[PDB]
Amino acid sequence: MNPIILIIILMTVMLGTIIVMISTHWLLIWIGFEMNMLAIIPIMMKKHNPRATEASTKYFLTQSTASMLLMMAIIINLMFSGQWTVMKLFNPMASMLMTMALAMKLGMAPFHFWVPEVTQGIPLSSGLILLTWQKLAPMSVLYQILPSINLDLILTLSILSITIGGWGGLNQTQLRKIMAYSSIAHMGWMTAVLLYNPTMTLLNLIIYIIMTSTMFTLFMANSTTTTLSLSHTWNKAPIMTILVLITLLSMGGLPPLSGFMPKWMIIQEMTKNDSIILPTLMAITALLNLYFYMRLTYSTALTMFPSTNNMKMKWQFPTTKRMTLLPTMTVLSTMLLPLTPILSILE
Amino acid sequence: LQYGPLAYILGEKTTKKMTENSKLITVDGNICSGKSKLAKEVAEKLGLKHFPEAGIHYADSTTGDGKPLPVRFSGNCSLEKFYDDPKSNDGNSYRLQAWLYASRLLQYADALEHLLSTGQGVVLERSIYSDFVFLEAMYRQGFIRKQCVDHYNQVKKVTVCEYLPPHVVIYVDVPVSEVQSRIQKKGNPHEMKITSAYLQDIENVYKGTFLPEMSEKCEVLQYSAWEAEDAEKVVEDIQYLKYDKGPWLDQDDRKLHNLRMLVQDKLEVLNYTSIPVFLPEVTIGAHQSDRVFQEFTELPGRKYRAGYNEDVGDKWIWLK
Amino acid sequence: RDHWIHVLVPVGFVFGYYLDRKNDEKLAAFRNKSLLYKRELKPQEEVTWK
Amino acid sequence: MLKYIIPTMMLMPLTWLSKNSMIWINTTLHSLLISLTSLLLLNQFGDNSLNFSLTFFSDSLSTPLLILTMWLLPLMLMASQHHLSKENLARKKLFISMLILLQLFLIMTFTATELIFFYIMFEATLVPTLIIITRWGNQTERLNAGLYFLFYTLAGSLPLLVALIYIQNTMGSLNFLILQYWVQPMPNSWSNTFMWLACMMAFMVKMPLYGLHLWLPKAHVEAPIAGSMVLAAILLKLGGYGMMRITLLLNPITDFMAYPFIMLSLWGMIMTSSICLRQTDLKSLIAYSSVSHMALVIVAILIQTPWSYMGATALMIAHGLTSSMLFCLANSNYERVHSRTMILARGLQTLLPLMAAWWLLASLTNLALPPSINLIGELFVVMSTFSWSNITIILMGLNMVITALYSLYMLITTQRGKHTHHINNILPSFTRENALMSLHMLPLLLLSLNPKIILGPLY
Amino acid sequence: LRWQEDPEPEDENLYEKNPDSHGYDKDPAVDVWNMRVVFFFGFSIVLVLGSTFVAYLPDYRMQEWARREAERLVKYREAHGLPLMESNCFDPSKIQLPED
Amino acid sequence: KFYIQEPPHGSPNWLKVGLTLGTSAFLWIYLIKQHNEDVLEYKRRNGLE
Amino acid sequence: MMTGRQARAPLQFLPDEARSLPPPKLTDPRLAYIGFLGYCSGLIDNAIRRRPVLSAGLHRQFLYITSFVFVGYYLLKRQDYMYAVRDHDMFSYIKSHPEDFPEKDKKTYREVFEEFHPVR
Amino acid sequence: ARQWQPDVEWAEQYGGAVM
Ligand SMILES: CCCCCCCCCCCCCCCCCC(=O)OC[C@H](COP(=O)([O-])OC[C@H](O)COP(=O)([O-])OC[C@H](COC(=O)CCCCCCCCCCCCCCCCC)OC(=O)CCCCCCCCCCCCCCCCC)OC(=O)CCCCCCCCCCCCCCCCC
Ligand SMILES: CCCCCCCCCCCCCCCCCC(=O)OC[C@H](COP(=O)([O-])OCC[N+](C)(C)C)OC(=O)CCCCCCCCCCCCCCCCC
Ligand SMILES: CCCCCCCCCCCCCCCCCC(=O)OC[C@H](COP(=O)([O-])OCC[N+](C)(C)C)OC(=O)CCCCCCCCCCCCCCCCC
Ligand SMILES: CCCCCCCCCCCCCCCCCC(=O)OC[C@H](COP(=O)(O)OCCN)OC(=O)CCCCCCCCCCCCCCCCC
Ligand SMILES: Nc1ncnc2c1ncn2[C@@H]1O[C@H](COP(=O)(O)O)[C@@H](O)[C@H]1O
Repeated sequence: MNPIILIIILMTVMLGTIIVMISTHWLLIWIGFEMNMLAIIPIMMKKHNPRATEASTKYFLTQSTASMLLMMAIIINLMFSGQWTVMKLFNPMASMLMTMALAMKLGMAPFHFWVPEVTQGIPLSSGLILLTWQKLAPMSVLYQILPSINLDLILTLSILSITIGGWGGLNQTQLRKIMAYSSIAHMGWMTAVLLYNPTMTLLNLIIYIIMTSTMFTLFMANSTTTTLSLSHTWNKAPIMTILVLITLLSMGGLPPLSGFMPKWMIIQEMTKNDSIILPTLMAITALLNLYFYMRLTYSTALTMFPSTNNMKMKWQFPTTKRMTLLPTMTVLSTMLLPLTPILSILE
Repeated sequence: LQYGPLAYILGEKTTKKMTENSKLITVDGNICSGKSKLAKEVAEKLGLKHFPEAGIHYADSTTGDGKPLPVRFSGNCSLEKFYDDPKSNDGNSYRLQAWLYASRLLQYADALEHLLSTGQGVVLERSIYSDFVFLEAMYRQGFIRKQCVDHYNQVKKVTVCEYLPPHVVIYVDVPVSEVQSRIQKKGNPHEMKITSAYLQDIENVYKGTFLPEMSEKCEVLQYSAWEAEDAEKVVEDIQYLKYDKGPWLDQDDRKLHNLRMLVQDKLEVLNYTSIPVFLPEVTIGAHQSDRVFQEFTELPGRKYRAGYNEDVGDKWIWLK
Repeated sequence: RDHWIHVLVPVGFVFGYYLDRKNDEKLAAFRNKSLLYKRELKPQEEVTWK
Repeated sequence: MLKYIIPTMMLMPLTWLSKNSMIWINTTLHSLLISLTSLLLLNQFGDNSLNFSLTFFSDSLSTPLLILTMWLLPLMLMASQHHLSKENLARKKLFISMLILLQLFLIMTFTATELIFFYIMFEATLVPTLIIITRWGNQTERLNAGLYFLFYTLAGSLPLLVALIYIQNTMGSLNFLILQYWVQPMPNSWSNTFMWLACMMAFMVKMPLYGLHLWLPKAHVEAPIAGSMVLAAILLKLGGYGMMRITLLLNPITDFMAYPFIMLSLWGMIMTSSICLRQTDLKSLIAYSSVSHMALVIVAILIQTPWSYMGATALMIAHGLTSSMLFCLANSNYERVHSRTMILARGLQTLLPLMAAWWLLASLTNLALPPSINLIGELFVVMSTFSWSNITIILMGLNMVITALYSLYMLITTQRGKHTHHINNILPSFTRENALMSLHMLPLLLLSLNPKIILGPLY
Repeated sequence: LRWQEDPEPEDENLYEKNPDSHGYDKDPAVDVWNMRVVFFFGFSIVLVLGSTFVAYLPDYRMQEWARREAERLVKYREAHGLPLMESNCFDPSKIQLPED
Repeated sequence: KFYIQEPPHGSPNWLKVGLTLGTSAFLWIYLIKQHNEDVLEYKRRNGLE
Repeated sequence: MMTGRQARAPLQFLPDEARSLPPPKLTDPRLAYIGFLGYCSGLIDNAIRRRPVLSAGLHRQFLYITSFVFVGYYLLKRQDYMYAVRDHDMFSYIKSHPEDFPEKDKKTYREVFEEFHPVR
Repeated sequence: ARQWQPDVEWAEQYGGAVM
C-alpha cells in the first residue's frame, strides 16, 4: 500500500471514531460507524490472501447488520421522540435494538462469533486496531445511552461474554484467537459495570487497550503468530520473554499489577449496589483467562522450549522494527497499581 | 532506520535509479562447472556487483567484523563431513542444506537490497531458486529423509514467494566426467569422495526441474564448458535480450518499495527459516541452545547492538 | 569511594528511618492532648515528643 | 515500617550492580544487616500495638513473623547458591530479585494496617513464588505444581476480595485498628455463613486445610530449596495471620461455623501424619508433616481462646524454623545422591556425623521435644483444645505418637543402618551446609530461653 | 535418531580443585570471604547481639510493670480491708441495665 | 575500525541528541514555571502570602 | 456519575476553580513514582534494542523521566481536582438536605446493650 | 540431575490447530 494512502485511511478510521465521539445527532453517529468500517476494510486486506478476504467479508457482514439495526433503533427513536439527540432512548425496543447493535459491533457474546475468525484472518497491526481502537466508539455510545439500557440485557451479554471468552481461549494455540477471546471476556467485564459506574468502564477500557497494545506490539516485534513460534523467543531475544511474562501476568488480573486494577474496581463498584453473586462469579470465571495466559507464560518465559539451528543466524541481526512505545506500554501495563486513584481523571 | 516510508514519500522512488543495466543475474551449474570465473567476468564486463556463492559463513561475512565465526555459532554443520559421510547419523546432511538455504536467502536479500538501493545490477551464484537441486539430489541418494524434504518445501513455500526471480539465469552444461576430472585435479580430499550418482542427480534435477520452471518466469542462458570460457559472447547474449517475461514488468514504485522494506529487515527475511517444525536433524535442544547462545553473546562485538560495544571501541554510548 | 556498593542498604535504612521520623511529625495531632498523657510543659521544651 | 521496606528495595541495585563473583556475598551480608535491624520491632507494649503510620503497624503477632521473614532471606541465599552455581549471571540475579521481592511483599503483608492492602500484598506473594517454582524447579512437575499453587489460592481468595470490599462498604473501613472498635456481632444467617466462608477459605487453602492441601506436596516438592524454605516457613503462616486478623469480625458465627473445619483439621493431623509414615519421597514427607503441623494451628485459631492463639503463633514460628531446616537437610542429601527417594541413601551417620547431629536435632524439634518452642506451641494448643472438648486429647495424643514415629523413622531411614554400597559421591559436609543448619537450629534453641517474644498479642 | 542435545554434565566436586573449600564458590578467595561474611554477620553480629538485645528488652510488654503495680495495689487494698478484686469490672452505678 | 559494515549507530545522531536535551530542558523549565505560577495563584486565591 | 457537573464547561482538563486548590509538590511520592516509571521505561528501551541498559542513551533516559513527570504532574492536578469536586458536591448535598442526614443521637455503652457470646 | 527443560514430545502438544 502507498504510505500516503495508508496514512489517509488510518486518519479516516480515527475520523469516524471521533465523529461518533463528538456528535450530538444520531445520523452522525451512524455516519461515523459507516466511515469507520469503510476505512478499516483495506487495513484488514493489507496482505491480499484469502484469509484476509474472508475475514473482511465476515467483518463486513457483522458490522453492516449492526449498522442497519442501529439505524432501525434510531428510526424507532425518531418515532417515539420526534428528535435526534444522542442521549437516552425513549422506547425499550429502540434500546434493545441499539444494545444488540453495539453488542454486535463490540463482538460481545452471543454475537462474538466473528471476532476470533476475523482476528485470525488479518495481520497483527490490523488485529491491534480491531481489538483496541474499534472498541472505543460503541463504548462511547453505550456510555451515552445508559439511562435507557435494560439491566438484564446488558448483564446477560456481560456474563455470557465473560464465560464464553473464558472457555474459548482454553482450546487455542493461535495467538490472535487467544487475544480475541481475551477481548470477548474483557468486553464482558466492561459492560458489566456500565450501569453501576461508567467511569470504571472507561478505566477498564483504558487498561485493556494498554495491555492489548502491549501484547500485540510484542507479537509484532517478535513476529510470532502461534504459541509455538512464541516459544522460540527465549533463544532470540530473552528480554521479550520477560515482557510477555509480566504483561500476561498483568492481563490475568494478578496483584500487584495494573491488570488487577480494573476488575478490582469493578467488583468494588458492583458490591456497592448490593450485587455480590455477580462480581464473584465474574471473578471466578476470569481464572480461565488466567489459565490460558499461564499456558502462554509456560510456553514462553518460565520454560525453554527447543529451538532450531537457523536461530543462530538470527542471533547476528538486531530488531530493526519500530517497537513504538513498547517500553512505555510495558511499564503502564504492569506498574500502575500504586497509581490506582488516578482513575478520578476519567470522572 | 535509513530507508522507510517517509523517504518514499519525500521523493526516493526506486525506478529513478532503476536503469537498463540494473539486472539480477544468477549463474548456475554443477559442482565443478568453473562458473565462478564466468560470474566474475560477466560482472566486470557489465559493470555489476559480484556476489560469491554463499557458504556456511556468509552471515559471518556480512555481520560483525566480517571474519568467519566458529562453526558452533554459525552453521553447526560441515561441508567436509557431508562429503565424507553423506549418510551420517547426526543429521549433518539436511542441517547443512537448511543452513545453506538460509544463507542463500540472506544473500538474496542482500542482492535485492543492493539492486533496489543503488540501481546497480547483481551477479549471483546458485541462488535460492536453484538451491533445491542439492536437496533433491541428497534425497535421491538417500542422504536425507522425506520429512527433511517436506521441511525444506515448507520453508521454501513460505519464503521464496516474497521475492522476485532473477532476470538472467546462466546455466553451464558441464558433464559428470568432466566435473569429476576437475574434482580430481582440484585435490580436495573430502570433495573427491563425491559419488557419480550424486552429481548425476544434480544434473538431472537441473535439466529436468530448474530450467524448465525458470524458462517461464525468467530468461535462461545455457552454455557448454568451452563456450562459457569466452565471457564476451555471454555478455553479448545478455545485452541483446528482449526482457519480456517474468514478474519484473509489473513492478511499480509501491511494489518495489514493499520489497525494499522487506529485504532490509533481516529478521523478517530470516523469519520462516526457523519455523517450529521439530525435525530432529535441525532441532537443537534447550541446554545446547542456551549454552551456545550465552557463548555467542560473549564473542567480541556481539554482546550489544553494533554501535554499542566498548570492547571493540565504540564511543559516545552515553549519548546514543 | 572504592566500596561504594556497601552503602546502598545502610543509607537506605537511614533514609527509611528519616522518613518514619518525618511521618511521626505529620501524625502529631494529639501530641500533649491525650487524656492519659497530657501535662504542663517543662521549661526549655516546646514539644513533648519528636 | 519504611525503614525495612527501603533497604529491601535497595537490595535490588545491590544485587544488580554487584560484581559477578560478589552477588551472593553482598546480598547475604546486607540481608543479614536487615535481619539484625528487624529486632527493633520488639518495642511492644502490653496495651497498645506498635502503630507506625496510617499504612503500617506491628503488634506482637506480626513481629515474630517479620523477624523470621527477614531472617529467612540470607539463609535462602546460602541454600540456593550451590545448585544455581552454573546458572547464567542474569538468571542468577533474577532468582535473587525474586527472593528479595518476595521478602519485600511479605514484610508489608504482615504489617498491613488495612485489610485490602493485606489482600494485595498477600496475593502479590504468589507471583515471585510461582516464578521461582516454575522457573528454577528441577523436575517436570513444576509447571503442574505452579498451576495447583496458583489456582487453589486464587480460587480461595477471589471470594475474599468480595468479602473485604463488602466490609469496606458496610463498616466504612477495612483498617484493622478501627475494626477493633467498630466490630459488630455477626449473627446467624445464610448471608453471614457465606460471609464466613469468603473470609476464611482463602486462609484455609493457605494453611493448608486437610482436603484442600493438594497444592502443597507438589509445590513444596517441585520448588527449589529457597522456594521450599519460603513456602514452608512464611507462606503457610500468611494463612494463620489472616485468620487471626479476620476472625475478629466473624463472631459469634464462628462458634458454630468452626465445627466442620475443626473436624477436618483434627482428622487431617492424623491422616497426614499417617501419610508421612508411608512416604518414599523425603521432601514429600516433610510436606505432609507441614500439613500435619498446620492442622493444629487451624484448630487453635478456630477455637479462639488466648492459650490457643499463643500456642498457634509459637507453633507457627517453631514450625517455620523446623520445616525450613528439614528441607535444607533434605537438600543437603539431594545435592549428593541426586534423588529425593528416602530409601536410596542410607546409613549416612557413618559418613556425615555432624550432619547426622543436625538431622537428630531437627527430628527432635519436629517431634516437639521440650523445652523447645515446638513443644510450647504444641502443648498450649493441646491445653486449649482439651478445654474446648475433653475428647480431643485422644486425637492430639495419637497425633503426637505418629509424629514421633515419622520423625524418628525419617532419622533412622536416612541416617542409620548399613550405608548404601553403590553410592560413592557422598562428599563431606561443606561449611555452607553446616552453617545453614546452625543458622536454622541455634535461633530455634535460643528462643527456648526467652520465649515471650513469640507468643503473640495476648501473652 | 533423536535431536541435538548436550550430554548430562558430571556433577562437580568443590574439593577436587580446592581441598579447603567452604562450599560457597569455586574461586578460593571468594569462598573464604563468603565464609567470613556469613560467619561474622550471622553469628558474631545477629545471633550474639540479638541474644543480648532480646535479653535486655526494656520490660517487654510491661509484665514487670504489671507485677510491680499489682504488688502496689494488693499492698493498698490489704491495709484497707477492700477485696483484692471485684467480680464487677465496671462500677454498677455507671451501667444502665435494660429494664423488664 | 571493527565492523565490516558501518553501523547506523556508530556516530550519535547529534541533531536528535540536541533536540532530546532541548525538549527535556524545555519541559523542566516549563514545569518549574508552572509550579511557581500555581503556588502563586493558590496563595493569591486563598490570601496566604 | 459526576458527568453533569463537568457538562456546563466541557473538555476542560483543569478548570479555573482547580487553581483554588494547592498543586502537588514536585517532591510528591506519586510524582516520584511516575519518574521511577520513566526511568524503568528508559531501561526497557535500552534492553529491547540490546543497548547497555544503564549507560546508553542518557539523554533518552532523561527524556523518558522528564516526560513521565511532566504528564503525571497534570494528572495529579486533575486527580486532586476531581476528588475535591466529589467532596464539595457531597458536602453541599448534605447541607441542602438535612432531612436525609439526621444528626444521630449517640448513646454511650452504659445504655447500649450488646449480647455477650462466650467463647468456651 | 540438571534442570528438566521441555522436549519435543512436550512441545508438540502446543503445535496443533487447537489445544
Ligand atoms: C543467650 C546465651 C545462651 C548460652 C547457652 C546456650 C544454650 C543452648 C544453645 C544451643 C545448644 C546446642 C547447640 C550445639 C549442638 C549442635 C551442634 C553439634 O552437634 O555440636 C556438637 C559439637 C561437639 O561434638 P563433636 O563430637 O565435636 O561433633 C558432633 C558429633 O559428630 C555428633 O554429635 P553428637 O550426636 O555426638 O552430639 C549432639 C548431641 C546429641 O544429643 C542430643 O541430641 C540429646 C539432647 C536431647 C536430650 C537432652 C536434653 C533435654 C532437654 C533438657 C535441657 C534443656 C533444659 C534444661 C534446664 C533445666 C530443666 C528446665 O547434642 C548435644 O550434645 C547438644 C547439647 C545441648 C542440648 C540442648 C538441647 C538440644 C535438643 C533438641 C531441642 C530440645 C529443646 C530445646 C532446649 C533448649 C535449651 C536452651 O559441639 C560443638 O562443637 C559446640 C559448638 C558451639 C555450640 C554453641 C551453642 C550456642 C550458640 C548460640 C550463639 C548465640 C548466643 C551466644 C551464646 C553461646 C554459648 C556457647
Ligand atoms: C478454594 C476453592 C473454593 C473457595 C470457596 C470460597 C468460599 C465459598 C463461598 C463463597 C461465596 C461467594 C462470596 C460471598 C461473599 C459474601 C459477601 C456478602 O455480603 O455476603 C452476604 C450477601 C447478602 O446479600 P447483600 O449483601 O446484597 O444483602 C445485604 C444483606 N442482607 C441479606 C441481610 C439484607 O450474600 C450474597 O449476596 C450471596 C452470598 C453467596 C454467594 C454464592 C455464590 C458463590 C457460590 C460458591 C462458589 C465457591 C467457589 C467455586 C469455584 C471454585 C474454583 C473452581
Ligand atoms: C524472634 C522471632 C523470629 C524467630 C527467628 C529469629 C531469627 C533471628 C535471630 C536473632 C537473634 C536471636 C533472637 C532471639 C534470642 C533468644 C535468646 C535470648 O535472648 O535469651 C535471653 C534470655 C533471657 O532470660 P531472662 O528473661 O531470664 O533474662 C533476665 C532479664 N534481664 C537480663 C534483663 C535481667 O537470657 C538468658 O536466659 C541468659 C541466661 C544465661 C545463658 C544461658 C544459661 C543456660 C544454658 C544451659 C544451662 C544448663 C542446663 C542443663 C542442660 C544441659 C544441656 C542439655
Ligand atoms: C476514552 C478514550 C478516548 C481515546 C483514548 C486513546 C485510545 C488509544 C487507542 C490506541 C489504538 C492503537 C491501534 C494501533 C495503532 C494504529 C496504527 C497502526 O497500525 O500502527 C502500527 C504501525 C503499522 O505499520 P505496518 O508496517 O503497517 O505494520 C506491520 C508491521 N511492519 O506500525 C507497526 O506495526 C510497528 C509496530 C509497533 C506499533 C505500536 C503502536 C502502538 C500504538 C498504541 C499505543 C498505546 C495507546 C495509547 C496510550 C493509551 C491510551 C488510552
Ligand atoms: N548439498 C550440497 N552438497 C555439496 N555441495 C554443496 C551443497 N550445497 C551447496 N554446495 C556448494 O556447491 C559448491 C560447488 O561449486 P563450487 O563453488 O564451484 O565448488 C560447493 O563448494 C558447496 O559450497
